[PDB]
Amino acid sequence: GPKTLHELLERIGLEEHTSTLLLNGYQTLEDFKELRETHLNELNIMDPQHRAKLLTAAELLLDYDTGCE
Amino acid sequence: GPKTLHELLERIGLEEHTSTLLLNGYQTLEDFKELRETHLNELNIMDPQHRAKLLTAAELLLDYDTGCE
Repeated sequence: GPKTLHELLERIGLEEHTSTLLLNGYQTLEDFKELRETHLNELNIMDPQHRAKLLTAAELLLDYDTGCE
Repeated sequence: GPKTLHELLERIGLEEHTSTLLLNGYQTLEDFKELRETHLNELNIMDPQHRAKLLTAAELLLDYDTGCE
């Protein structure tokens, strides 16, 4: 159960890009839930499947931010 | 905010495979959180980025199942 941005990247297997997110202002799950593919374009994360993971993570974090059932 | 499997697939943009999950026994988020790439191999979801999304969704659903903060 990730509580921080870093942990979330570790969760999905993109901890290789934790710094990428972090440096681009994505320091929290609240930031990462705003992360989009168009943003990965900016972050220069052209890694296709890695993108797909990052986006999906952001998708779910936007709704599943542990805000109870 | 998806409460069901179908909605989750819609969330990540893999509603094309909702039936795939559903038919393979993934009818709930509780099922999908067990969804792995090796499973997509079985579901014949060789769609690389789609896989990546599906897996990430399963990753996050496993921890972020709206079980509060």
